[PDB]
Amino acid sequence: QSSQVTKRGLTDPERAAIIAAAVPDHALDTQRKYHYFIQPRWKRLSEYEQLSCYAQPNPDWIAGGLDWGDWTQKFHGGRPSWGNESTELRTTDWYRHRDPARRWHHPYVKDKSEEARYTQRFLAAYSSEGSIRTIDPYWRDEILNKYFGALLYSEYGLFNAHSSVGRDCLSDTIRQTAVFAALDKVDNAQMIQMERLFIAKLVPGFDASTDVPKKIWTTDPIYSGARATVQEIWQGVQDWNEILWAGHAVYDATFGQFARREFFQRLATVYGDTLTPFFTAQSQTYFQTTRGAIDDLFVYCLANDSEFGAHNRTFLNAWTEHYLASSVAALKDFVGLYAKVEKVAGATDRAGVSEALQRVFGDWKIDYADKIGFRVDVDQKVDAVLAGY
Amino acid sequence: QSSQVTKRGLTDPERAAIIAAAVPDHALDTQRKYHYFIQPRWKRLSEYEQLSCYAQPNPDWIAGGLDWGDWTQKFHGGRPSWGNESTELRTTDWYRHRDPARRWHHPYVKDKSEEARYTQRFLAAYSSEGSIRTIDPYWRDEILNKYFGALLYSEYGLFNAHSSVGRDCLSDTIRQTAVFAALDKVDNAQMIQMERLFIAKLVPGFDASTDVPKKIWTTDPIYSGARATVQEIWQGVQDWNEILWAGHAVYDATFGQFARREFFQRLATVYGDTLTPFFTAQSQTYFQTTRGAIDDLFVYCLANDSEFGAHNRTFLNAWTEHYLASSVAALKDFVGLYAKVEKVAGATDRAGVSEALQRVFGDWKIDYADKIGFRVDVDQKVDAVLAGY
Amino acid sequence: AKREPIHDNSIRTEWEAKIAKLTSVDQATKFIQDFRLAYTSPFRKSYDIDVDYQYIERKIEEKLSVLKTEKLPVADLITKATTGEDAAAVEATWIAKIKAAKSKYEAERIHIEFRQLYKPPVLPVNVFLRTDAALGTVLMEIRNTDYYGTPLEGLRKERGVKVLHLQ
Amino acid sequence: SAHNAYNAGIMQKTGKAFADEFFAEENQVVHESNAVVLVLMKSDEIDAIIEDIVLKGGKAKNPSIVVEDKAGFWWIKADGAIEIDAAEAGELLGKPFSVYDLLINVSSTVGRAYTLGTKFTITSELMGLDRALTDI
Amino acid sequence: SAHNAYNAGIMQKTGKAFADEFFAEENQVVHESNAVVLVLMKSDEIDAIIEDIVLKGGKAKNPSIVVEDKAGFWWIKADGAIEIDAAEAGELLGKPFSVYDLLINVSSTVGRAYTLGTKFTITSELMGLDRALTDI
Amino acid sequence: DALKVNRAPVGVEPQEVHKWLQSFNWDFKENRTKYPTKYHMANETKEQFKVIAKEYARMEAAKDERQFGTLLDGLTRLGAGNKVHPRWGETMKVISNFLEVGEYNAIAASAMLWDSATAAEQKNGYLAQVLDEIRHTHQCAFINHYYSKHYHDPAGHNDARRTRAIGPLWKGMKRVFADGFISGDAVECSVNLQLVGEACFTNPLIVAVTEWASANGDEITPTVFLSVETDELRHMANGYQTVVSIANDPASAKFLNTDLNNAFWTQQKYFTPVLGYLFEYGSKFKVEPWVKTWNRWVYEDWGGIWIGRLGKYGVESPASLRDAKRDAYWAHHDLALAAYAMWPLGFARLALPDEEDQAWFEANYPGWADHYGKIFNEWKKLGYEDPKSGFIPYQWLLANGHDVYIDRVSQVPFIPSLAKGTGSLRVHEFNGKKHSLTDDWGERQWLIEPERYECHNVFEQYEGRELSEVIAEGHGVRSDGKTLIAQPHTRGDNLWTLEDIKRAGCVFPDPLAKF
Amino acid sequence: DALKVNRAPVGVEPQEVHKWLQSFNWDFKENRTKYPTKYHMANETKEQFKVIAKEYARMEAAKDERQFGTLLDGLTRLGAGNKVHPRWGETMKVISNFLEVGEYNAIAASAMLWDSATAAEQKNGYLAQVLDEIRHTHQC
Ligand SMILES: [Fe+3]
Ligand SMILES: [Fe+3]
Ligand SMILES: [Fe+3]
Repeated sequence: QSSQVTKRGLTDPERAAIIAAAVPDHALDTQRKYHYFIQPRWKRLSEYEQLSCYAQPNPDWIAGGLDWGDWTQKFHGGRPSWGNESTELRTTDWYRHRDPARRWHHPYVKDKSEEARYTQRFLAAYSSEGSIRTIDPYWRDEILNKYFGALLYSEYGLFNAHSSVGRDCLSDTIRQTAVFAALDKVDNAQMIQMERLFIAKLVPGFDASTDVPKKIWTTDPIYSGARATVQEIWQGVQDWNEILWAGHAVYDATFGQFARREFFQRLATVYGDTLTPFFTAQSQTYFQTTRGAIDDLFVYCLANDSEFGAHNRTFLNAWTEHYLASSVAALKDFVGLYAKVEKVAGATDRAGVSEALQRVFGDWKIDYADKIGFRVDVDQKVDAVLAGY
Repeated sequence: QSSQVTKRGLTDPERAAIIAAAVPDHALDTQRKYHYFIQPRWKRLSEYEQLSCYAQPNPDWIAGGLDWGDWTQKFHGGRPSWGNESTELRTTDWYRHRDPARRWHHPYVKDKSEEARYTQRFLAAYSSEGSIRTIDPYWRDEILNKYFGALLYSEYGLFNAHSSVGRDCLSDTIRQTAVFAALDKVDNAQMIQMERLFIAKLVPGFDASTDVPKKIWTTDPIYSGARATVQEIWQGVQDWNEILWAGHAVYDATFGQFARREFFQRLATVYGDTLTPFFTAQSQTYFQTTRGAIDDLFVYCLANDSEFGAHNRTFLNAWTEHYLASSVAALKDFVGLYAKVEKVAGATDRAGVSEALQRVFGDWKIDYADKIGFRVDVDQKVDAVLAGY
Repeated sequence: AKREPIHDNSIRTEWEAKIAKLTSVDQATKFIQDFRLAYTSPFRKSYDIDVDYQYIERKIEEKLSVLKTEKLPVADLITKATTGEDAAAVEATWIAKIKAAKSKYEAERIHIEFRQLYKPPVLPVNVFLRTDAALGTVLMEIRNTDYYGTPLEGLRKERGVKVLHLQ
Repeated sequence: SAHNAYNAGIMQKTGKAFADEFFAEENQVVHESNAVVLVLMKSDEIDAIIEDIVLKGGKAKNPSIVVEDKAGFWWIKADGAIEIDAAEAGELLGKPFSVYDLLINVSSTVGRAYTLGTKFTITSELMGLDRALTDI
Repeated sequence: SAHNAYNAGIMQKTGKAFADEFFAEENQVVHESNAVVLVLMKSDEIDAIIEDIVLKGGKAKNPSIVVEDKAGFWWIKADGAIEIDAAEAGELLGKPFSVYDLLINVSSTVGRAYTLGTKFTITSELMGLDRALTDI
Repeated sequence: DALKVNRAPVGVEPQEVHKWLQSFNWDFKENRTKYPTKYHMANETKEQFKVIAKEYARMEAAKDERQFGTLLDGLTRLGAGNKVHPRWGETMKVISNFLEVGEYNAIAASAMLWDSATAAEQKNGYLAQVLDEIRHTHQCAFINHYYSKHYHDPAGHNDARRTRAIGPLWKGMKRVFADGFISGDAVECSVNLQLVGEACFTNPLIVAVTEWASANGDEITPTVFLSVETDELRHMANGYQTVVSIANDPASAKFLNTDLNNAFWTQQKYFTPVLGYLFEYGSKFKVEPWVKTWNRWVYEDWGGIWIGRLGKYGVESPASLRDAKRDAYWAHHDLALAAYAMWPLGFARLALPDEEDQAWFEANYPGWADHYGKIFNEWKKLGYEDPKSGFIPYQWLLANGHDVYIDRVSQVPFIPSLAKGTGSLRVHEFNGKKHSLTDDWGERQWLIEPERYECHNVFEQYEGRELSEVIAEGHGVRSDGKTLIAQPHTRGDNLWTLEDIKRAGCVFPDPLAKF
Repeated sequence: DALKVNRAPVGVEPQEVHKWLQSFNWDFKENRTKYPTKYHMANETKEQFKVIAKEYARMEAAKDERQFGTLLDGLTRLGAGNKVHPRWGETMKVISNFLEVGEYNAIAASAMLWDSATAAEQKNGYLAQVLDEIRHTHQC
């Protein structure tokens, strides 16, 4: 070959001997803990903190930064690479957030890969089982195909709301939390379409194209409030804290949890759908992992920041007021879908829907509203939604 | 330290130079395909075949063996280490079986490890979701806890039936198929008990002990035919082909599939059980993977062996006659459970149970009975079971 | 000059004392605008506190932001600049000014001044970021048109530098 | 073929001879090339693909291919395009092997590279401009 | 301590001196030992456990421990018992670490070894006969 | 019906889902990017790699298992972490932590591009890159984490996210691989990041370096870096797809070649001298001359296969290319003078070229011995390595009129009296502040865009302070609180302390005071 | 009820399941080993390693990934397969293939012991060994 075949210093006798002569017989320092100066959140420094913390090169004029001076190159006009102008919220240290699941990149893809491969094994067995035969064909072709299919656009819209968050946010652990939350949302959208494509292989003339779901998302009154909230959260604001809080802690925690768990998953297990709960098992698992990290960022940290907690709750309560109204509106449109399904006592009758809304709103009050001082009357929100029943 | 610290020939300059001088400058043969002489089942030799085939050191007097002479040490009295006296069936080559999923040990544990870890993530999220709140408490504490719990003893009995199979069978691919099938059965038993222990953490005073399930398995008339068949398959015979065929192709394919899929999984999705289908998703996936391998061994190979197919079908049809009668009996006892649940049209009424039995028996006829020449009247077996309804 | 340490020094400590005496939104808004006009951008009036102004600027924003949440009604936080102007009116005004600019040197000055006067917490973040993006789009189209056309000797005179050395 | 060697052309000169050609006026603008460069990380699977696909069938269909050993990786340069079918690699290796598994040890592409079906292609063509990308 | 070295006792003799002791009549029956032998496969996690658990806290509680470097593995012999808590190993390593993860690189046990909770124990005691095994 | 159905085993393959991605977006009037840009990306752009989220994870996890196997099992058992030549184990402190900031900022840059694009498939390609760059941040971190545990000098491997802030070389890295990726027109950033940064310069920085690593005994870096670049190639496709998506925009005819030439000069200004410095001076065993590596990867292959082939769509050979070629030959030797002279501000231990290195330099760069080699050998005789010498070469440069300036745009140091690469000093006063610029391309950028380039330089920040106090304040010390991390030799004894630095009496001046 | 429940995140750890294994066996008169033996194994024997099927797989797959990483990635790239002294590379033909038959026959032997034992926990320890010996056949 035209070029030298390079001898390896690890195994070549000559080069290994030269290298051995140059290496000292003793260590030159005894501190072997990588970035030993990070303050640990738990009893001892974790690998997640070691590999993540301070990768963002913030200067001292962004709260928590270790570097100094201005950026080397800014936007035309002077916008800084990162800057305090990116959000209303304030903190003594932007690096204080910790994902409680401690996900750096490797555990994240390791877990999703398990779900990736197991899903295909489950589908091959489910097709061989013939279990599709017991699904109510009205639920299948009318509710599932059309209205579950349209829900992918909510997930996809929430995914896209993270694009400016991923560019604008101000530390490394926050950025990892946001990007993983975004991928899980687009995963949810792709899984809903995977289910529809799967059903198309088993039921002839089942149409898995997105044409009808897209028409329903964009023009059906049942999704009109949801589409409006999602378009606003995605393209109407750029404060990256507002997007994460509105997206996950209000809209997805109220409308999203109702649509995924109280409607499509719960009623799958009254109309004999043995397939859909396999997919909602994933979206709901992703929802609870995301919630742990959003909770740490907003509830545990920013709402209690030693200098800015009350300042921050002022904005959080304002945002919550505005986006909770949008989400109530979205749920009030959505519950019209119940007119399209068979009335089952305690599930799809008014008492059933009322209990389901008490679960979503009552959970949200404990999980989020109580912890930032937001006052909410659960019963009053339940009644506002039932107005659309 | 008291002993020499051994120098590595890979990296020590002196030893690496000596080793380099002794290695020839050319290969001494060009055949680099490990056990290149195995006849491939598919287009090219697979790694599964390379690592598995002919590890069993059979002599030429066991059909297919490559070695010669008697064993070095036999049982007192003369029973050979392996021998033709272990089964009624005969073949021109015991090494002809191939698992269609091509599982050697590594892909097997790789896949189950994905299910292991994902299960714990799903449980942590399911507990945080509060989804237990929507399960009918009668289904939960009466059917699920007691009768689903008792089904673990069927799975555990079928697991134990494989102990003598693992000792006695006559080739390496058959032995791998049998051992993996056994572990999946005891996995099913442990998963049912995992679900009960999980519910106990969420519902105070839910008793997850096995005491009641064990009493139901051993003394409740609903399981009396099932327990008798399983005790017979496990401890009443030692022909290892009879055990695999009776266990998987008759009993588990009829009673087992009805109990797991048509009763506990299907009715989970009428009484609002969002938890049990996660576990039956696993047992049913394991059932279909096991079926692919049993099908190859018995249906594709032994029933069509060029010299012994008709000979082998004689025994297979006899076994099927005997064990199908036992399984019909077992189902006739079992359908008494329907008297304990709320009557839902098309599910738990006579028409519903009749359609479910038509599915199990009609599937079994296509999957197994037609392929060995066994004549069965589906309608007649459905009516025999309904006699117990 | 003999610089003090980077992160803790007498310049930053003295300005933190001044900042701690701001007590009303009106007073802090004038303070932060005067500071930004005086000490930020290539058209600042003084480079005297060059290595410290960005940290000092952060501390002024912290004080103004807290004062805002303590003294203003919530609706004002969303829709008004702390000057009292309507946030949407500030937005429309400055986009109009930049689109009427005739050279890159007029455009560049409008954008820089908008940031000096209205950088958060003066304007609400969502309105400010949207306006600044619109202004920057215009500035780039002007500047990047025929970028290599003027020779350096020409650009030096247009910019107004005093050439102290050319090798 | 020899035009695709790592040390082709100017790279064989040393010292002043190298400098004079490097600074020649003809060489102060880029020269369009119809080549592609593919870098494969060394591993058990890749080393079999190199020997039994790239250097046999591959070089038969494209005699311009040059493969060079760069210790940790294989450096490959060819005229026009290189193509590797993951389905053929799987048969050679005896184990499941998708196009995504092939990408586990594909380390660099100087060229337009894309996946379609089981096939990985690196081409001199301006995909998306001169020739459209398609679905399966 | 020195009684637990790999080359303790007869092992230091060579040639005829070794043979005469090896064939001495006292040495034709086994001699009961209160030792345990633990073999740890070398890896990143194990090498940290060796240095910061076994050779610090471990040797402090049991001064009879001897650790020897056998190239690919660590050979460990002690009087009585050796104990390793997976929960302490996880804190040292900064990542989740159960007793089952510890077993990934535990390569041999000459002794009674068992798992209980987060703890791996290898002991001279006759578990199941002299002392009962328990659940959590 | 409820009795008959087809029961063949089927799944759904990734490319079946991917086919429907383009239809996931939907139209509303507010659906447009939030970021300033002169260009409009076409709605129908398709992507070259058909990846969905589940298959993304499956593919990346399989890369990880093999990599972490090799590192944590095999190479640890072999003791590989301390079988590296000291010069190279020191060089990897810089290479891996500096690359880390590029990996990190590329997360934000790709997210900004995801915002810019209108086509769902194009968003998806940027989205995959967002995830890869998180992977690569953690991979670079893991190299230094692994070296902290296993190599004989963990200082500097173990704390560079803070000790990099002391020295001047870090500033230049922030311009090409941090600010340059995220601050500007989304398309300018795309050419900086993907078309030049990744498609051109990571081939030498990430791929070709592994041969230098192996030559010097380091099998840790190839294990990781060769896996990093498996993702990188999908990012080269992203940059190309950017160009495709704006090819029918009349704005591209107006603007693209200006953005491309600015980005090409930005990237090359730092990497051409810095990589050649780190490869040739930071190694014992050399693979080939840096200028040959640059020729193969930058000029011939990247220039011919990417830029040359795009000529038919209006892309020109960059006007700054001729100046870049002069840098490829000499500028890394120029930078070596500055790097060795300012060694106490770094976080790695250096070694002057030995007698056989010098023979190699002169053979491959005739004239090196009479210019650079004469200086290095004089410094050696003056006591460069000896902590009792009181000698630090930065003051020797000052005493001989060889002042060092920092380019206000690129942050690259420049020694006009000694430099053989491209450039010349321009010193301007504007509105009461003095600025040093060093080449025609950067001077234009500053003259047209002065509010983009206000970055404080080390002389402005450290003016009048004594060296040892700056190092102490920056934590540039080992765990005893007094021995410097940085050293002017790679031996195990006679390490310099703060007091040996203080004895030299080095105080930072204002280099522009004389003008 | 249908509104209140404890929502703390919980799972079920392997040793919690293993605790119930002993009660999986049940008594019937034909429940005895099929194989000739002079001895009777006690019904109450417990096992030293508390392994269940899911955690068995998780543990073994993690061993495999690191091993196959070292072999297929790192040592292949180093060319290690031909850096062995010829005497030893020849000896390994015998050592590994002869050991293979022991690994293989141990599958059948442990299954016979699983049959002999009466205690479910003791059956479980032999069962884990049955699976390991398949692993080791494939490893040799
Ligand atoms: Fe990267
Ligand atoms: Fe990249
Ligand atoms: Fe074994």
